[PDB]
Amino acid sequence: RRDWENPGVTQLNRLAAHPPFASWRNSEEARTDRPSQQLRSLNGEWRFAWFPAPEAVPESWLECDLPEADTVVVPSNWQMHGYDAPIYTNVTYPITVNPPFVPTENPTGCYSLTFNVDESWLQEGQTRIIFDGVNSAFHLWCNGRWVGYGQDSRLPSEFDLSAFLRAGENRLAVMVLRWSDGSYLEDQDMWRM
Amino acid sequence: DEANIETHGMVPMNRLTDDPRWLPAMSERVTRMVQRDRNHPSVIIWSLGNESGHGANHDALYRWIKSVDPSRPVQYEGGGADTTATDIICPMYARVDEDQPFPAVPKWSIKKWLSLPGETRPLILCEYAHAMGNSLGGFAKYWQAFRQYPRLQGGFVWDWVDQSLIKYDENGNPWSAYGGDFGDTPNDRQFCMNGLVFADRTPH
Amino acid sequence: RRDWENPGVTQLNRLAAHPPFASWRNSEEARTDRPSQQLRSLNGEWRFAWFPAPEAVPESWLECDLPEADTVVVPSNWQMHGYDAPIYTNVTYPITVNPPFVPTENPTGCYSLTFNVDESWLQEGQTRIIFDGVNSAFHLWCNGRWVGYGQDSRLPSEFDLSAFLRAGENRLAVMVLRWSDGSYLEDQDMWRMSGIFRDVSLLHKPTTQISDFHVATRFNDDFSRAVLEAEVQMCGELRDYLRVTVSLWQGETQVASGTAPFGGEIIDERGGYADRVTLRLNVENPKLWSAEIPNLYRAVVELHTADGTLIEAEACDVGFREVRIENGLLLLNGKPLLIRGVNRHEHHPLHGQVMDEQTMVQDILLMKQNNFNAVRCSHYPNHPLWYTLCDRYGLYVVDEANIETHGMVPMNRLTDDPRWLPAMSERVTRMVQRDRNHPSVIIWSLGNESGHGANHDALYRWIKSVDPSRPVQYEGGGADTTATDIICPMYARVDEDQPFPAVPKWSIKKWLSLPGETRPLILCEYAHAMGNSLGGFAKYWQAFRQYPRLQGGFVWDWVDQSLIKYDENGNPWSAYGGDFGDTPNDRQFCMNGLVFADRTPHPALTEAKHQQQFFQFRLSGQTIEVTSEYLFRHSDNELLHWMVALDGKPLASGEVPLDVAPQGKQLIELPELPQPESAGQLWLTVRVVQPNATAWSEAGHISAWQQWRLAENLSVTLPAASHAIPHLTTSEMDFCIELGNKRWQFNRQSGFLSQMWIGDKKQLLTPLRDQFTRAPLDNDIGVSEATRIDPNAWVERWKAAGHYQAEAALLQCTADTLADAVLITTAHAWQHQGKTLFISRKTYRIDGSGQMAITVDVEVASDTPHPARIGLNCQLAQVAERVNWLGLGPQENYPDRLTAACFDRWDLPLSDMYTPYVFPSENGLRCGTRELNYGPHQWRGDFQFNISRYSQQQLMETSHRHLLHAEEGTWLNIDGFHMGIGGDDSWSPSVSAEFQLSAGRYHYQLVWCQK
Ligand SMILES: CC(C)S[C@@H]1O[C@H](CO)[C@H](O)[C@H](O)[C@H]1O
Ligand SMILES: CC(C)S[C@@H]1O[C@H](CO)[C@H](O)[C@H](O)[C@H]1O
Ligand SMILES: [Mg+2]
Ligand SMILES: [Mg+2]
Ligand SMILES: [Mg+2]
Ligand SMILES: [Mg+2]
Ligand SMILES: [Mg+2]
Ligand code: NA
Ligand code: NA
Ligand code: NA
Ligand code: NA
Ligand code: NA
Ligand code: NA
Repeated sequence: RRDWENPGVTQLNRLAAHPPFASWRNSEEARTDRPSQQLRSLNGEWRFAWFPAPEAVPESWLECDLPEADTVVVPSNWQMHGYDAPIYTNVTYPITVNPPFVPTENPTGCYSLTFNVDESWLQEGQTRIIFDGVNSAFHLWCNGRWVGYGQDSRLPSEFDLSAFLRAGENRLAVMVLRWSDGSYLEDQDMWRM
Repeated sequence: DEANIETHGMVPMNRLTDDPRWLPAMSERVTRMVQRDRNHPSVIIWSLGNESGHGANHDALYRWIKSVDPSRPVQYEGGGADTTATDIICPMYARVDEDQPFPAVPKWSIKKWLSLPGETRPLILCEYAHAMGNSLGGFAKYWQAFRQYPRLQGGFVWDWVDQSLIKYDENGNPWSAYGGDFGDTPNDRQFCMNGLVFADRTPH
Repeated sequence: RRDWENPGVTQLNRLAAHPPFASWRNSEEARTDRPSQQLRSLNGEWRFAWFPAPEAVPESWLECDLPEADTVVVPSNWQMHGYDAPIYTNVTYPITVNPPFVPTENPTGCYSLTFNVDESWLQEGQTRIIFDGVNSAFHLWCNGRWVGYGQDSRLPSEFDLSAFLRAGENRLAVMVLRWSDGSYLEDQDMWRMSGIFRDVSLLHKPTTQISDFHVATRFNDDFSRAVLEAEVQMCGELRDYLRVTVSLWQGETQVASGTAPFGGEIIDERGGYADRVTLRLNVENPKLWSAEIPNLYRAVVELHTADGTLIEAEACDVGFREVRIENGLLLLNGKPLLIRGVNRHEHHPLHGQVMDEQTMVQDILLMKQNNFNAVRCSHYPNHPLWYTLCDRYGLYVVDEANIETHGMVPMNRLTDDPRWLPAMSERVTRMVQRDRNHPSVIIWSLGNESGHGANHDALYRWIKSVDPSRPVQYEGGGADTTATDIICPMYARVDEDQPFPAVPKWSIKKWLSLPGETRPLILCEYAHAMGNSLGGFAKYWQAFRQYPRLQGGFVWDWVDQSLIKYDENGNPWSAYGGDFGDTPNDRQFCMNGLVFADRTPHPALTEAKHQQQFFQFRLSGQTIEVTSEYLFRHSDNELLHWMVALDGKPLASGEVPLDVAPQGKQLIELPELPQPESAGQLWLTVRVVQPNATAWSEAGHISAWQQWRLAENLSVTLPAASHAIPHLTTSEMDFCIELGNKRWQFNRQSGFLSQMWIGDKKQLLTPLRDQFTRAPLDNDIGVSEATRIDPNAWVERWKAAGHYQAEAALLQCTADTLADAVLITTAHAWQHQGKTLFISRKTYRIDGSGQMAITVDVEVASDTPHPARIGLNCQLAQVAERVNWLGLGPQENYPDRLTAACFDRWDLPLSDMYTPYVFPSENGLRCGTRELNYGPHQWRGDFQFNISRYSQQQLMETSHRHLLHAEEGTWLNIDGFHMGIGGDDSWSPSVSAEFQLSAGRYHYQLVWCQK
């Protein structure tokens, strides 16, 4: 569906937006703004591999860590890890202007993470994942299964993972496209990363 | 708080913002921001984005915000800084006393802008005193005007910090890099460095 | 992908919307609107197969026809072909409410077509296919490859097939889903059908082409000068030799022209549109457009080369007119409109929702002939030809987006949700992009019954911004929200407030002056014409006339949405909700029109025509004053015909030319009028006649009328001899009166006139008894059901009080002989389980002339609901051919719906005294009658009556007219008083107090005699 070449599609299966949440199960904790046992950070060491275009991504990646990937810190901009160059352009777009299309050579970041989920999170309620910022568009899979897609590099994209996760170890796969139709609305004078 | 919408490189600038096919994509960039940030007391004004001309999509979104969150004014500079899509005249780089009468989108002296026939809004520059390198010449002129004219309510200097990036010489020595320094081409060179502080936050 | 369960996806690969194109390659054809070889119709015989769900469609269908498919005509709605049933639901959604999902059992219509394409269409340029209307969603494939998808059942979906076609034979495959996420935006009160219901066409455009054009007209203050501005956009490769020429013609003369290369003015820091250009043409003394005189010009848009070679031409009809709201009033060309509108759905009893030119023209002509000047597109953009017709015949139009979410809880659940903004936005923007150059369209509407949500505010502003020439209206959320330029309530009453929480319906008079309010008020819906209705219609017109800011409304609605069904012999019958096995359904609520489905009028149409008259009159002695309500035309196709008659006997008559300027007055002096040398009331009747034919009427068309009572000469003279005295015979069981031929028999056990004879001939089939009820109208029933009773409905109040089950108990029955007559006196009480409801006291006096005078005095308990009527009824033994009466007519008329009827002597066939409303009820009443004639019988007095072969009992026991059967003899209902019928709405009591029989004591008298 090449969803990243269609301004009619800015997301798939994304949950509604809302103010910052933490689902405290203790009122005092919410009152004092302490950490919540229900809001976990997945930031830290993830696996990452760079590709020149979405078409170059191997299907095996969906189910298996790519041995060539590297372990990197997330969050991060892949240009700052040296995978490709960041671009400094002010007004002129960094890609040919031909909405809603983007170059066929579109740098693609394949991120993945193996992590654990407590059984208590699955026995009751809903578990969702939240991406505070992904530039500029991405598809998300969980345990080899496709979950959804999102655009707008500067607002959080949330997906319900309740039906995709298992107690114990799980593996997320995130395919991030450098350029998308969202890039046409992201022409700010700053480094393009 | 400003929506993630900037289409500066279009010709003309409002080519997408005036096209209803892009209204949906624009809309989510504004609505989802309001839905995430509306409870923060620090946010006093919403902005529809930047440098995307003035298109009908901006008017509709201006109205959507006014209707859902009446507690904060809405501003937007595109299309000449005083369009129907803004509660505040919010020019970028309009001078104190000197008019810059560009066609369609003039930048009048801020003192004169306030009093154009029929105008009554407050004026706050969304960007002024471009702090690129050895700059800020005439900064006091703005302040003096802001103090004297009630409706000149200030502005947002451009900008806080140089966007330079660290590079390492052959011998591992870090240095400050700018456009083109990564083989990026075309590039706009040192225009990414416009701040009041260097990237490491040491002051200029 | 299940795109049909995702409001974020409303289409795939669909082309941008634009005004009607034809890609002419000859300027003249463009100018004269001739057909274009570049625009072909694919309408006709297609292959179709029905499936219960998209998952059941075989892959095979993509490449080859299904042996099981049938061959059917397109356009069509599959329910009209019998594949599945159409559903009649008003508010509640026809599918479970669970957005954005729809049922997994989702009727899918697989349509296919094998057609030829000339290689010349493929060798260059672009070939697109155009689906004007597919309900509700669909996927398209061509020669087996997938092309795209589209939603919004009421706007065209276009796709470029350039790369999919081959020279020679090609095959299209269209998978149409009955239900989709767009259905949540399509909850209009009408049959729920589906299919490819509007035209399908193929359009060839060059590669370098006119992709859009917008025409505007601005004027000077007195409209003596104008400027036509045409913005034109192209697609294709720009070249410096490219040019655009816009020429404007008045008939065959070119009045103006402009040519320029592409490149618009600077818009912003980045420059301007290199791919657009705006031509400006001055026009002095333009012929202005209005519904009164729909002057049109022709704008031709040519794309060509500097050296003069034509690339392609597009064009449109242009109506020079300005619409604006100023100082609280809606102005057209500077003058305040008075909207005589009607809401009109696209409906055909045989074809469902497919529209055809003939039906459209029929509708427009009837409208115009009945004094309507406006139509509201309830509640979706219409078939494109509609607008063409309105532009040329002259009707003001409200174009309305296809968005209705009535069934939601609360109603704005989706409209206030930003997730639905995209979907809603296209239903609005694409309509504007399509219809913006039609002069008939004067107001845009955001949709209907979808509460008021932030999405509406955003869209309101969008239109305001893109097309400042037309006000925007929207009724949802209380009719005067921030999303409407016009206070446009539905069913707000004239004087009575309905203070519902959050969305009150104030009296329209009161609404205008609420603190801070300043907008004009035009009802988007009023005078719900369901069944025997429009009672109180005149109350609206008087108010519209008196208050400048009350600028009219759109009656609900034009035509009944009944559908044709056939009995065992093949005779067709009118069907309503539930008739196709659809359930749940809203029964007869789909029939609310001024006209039946086949365009035969209901009697209420005439009440509208009269109230909507364009000439008003006053009478002072011999002077008639005519006032014109036209804003722009002089009465140059009008003369006034006047006639004076005494008790229907024509005394004198004449004609006078009318020469009244718009908004002017003319005084007409009537001659001396040789007063009647006899008793009776003289009546003056005037009619405005159009001597000359028009595009919408025949020579002789009557456009307005009015009557007045002139001198009355009461009769004093009494004479004529006591020839014979009647004889009275008394038995224990009866009182018997005889005079010559005639005999009258009163039963002493029941106290009623039980039989009457002429000669040896019996005359009654059922005795003459008092009657206080009527077979309930739709307004009397409202939304009450056996299953869910509405105790507030009139019918319910009546039933509860025992009105229909009341038993007459005899209190008194005496016979007295007078000097020249026999006097019978009776008294009955009607009671219900102990309570006395009514008491009827009468006297019957039979004199030597054989005349029976009946006096009746009735008491109605103050505490029982006011009765439907106070009259007598019987079943006459005989059936005669004509009915002749001196009174109001000739059509059916009720107390609150009689202004259009005229007092005169009328004579019609019996059949005519019965109005065949599809859901039967009391009908055919005629009021203010002084003499009625049927057979040898004659009744004189001052009453109301109805006469037919159907008993009230039967009308009330029968749900469909086709099931009625003539009874023996003739049922005559003769009323001294009859309650109003109401109609302000059909879901709550709407009969105004002054029309309820609440006086407590009532008197009437009749004289029955033979002929
Ligand atoms: C270079 C001008 C023509 S556009 C100018 O460039 C600046 C460069 O720092 C900033 O980005 C301003 O916002 C932009 O208007
Ligand atoms: C019956 C009311 C609660 S809703 C009422 O139904 C009518 C039935 O013809 C029309 O559809 C009106 O537009 C609607 O307001
Ligand atoms: Mg996209
Ligand atoms: Mg910029
Ligand atoms: Mg959809
Ligand atoms: Mg409705
Ligand atoms: Mg024709
Ligand atoms: Na100030
Ligand atoms: Na900069
Ligand atoms: Na009025
Ligand atoms: Na209805
Ligand atoms: Na005349
Ligand atoms: Na009935």
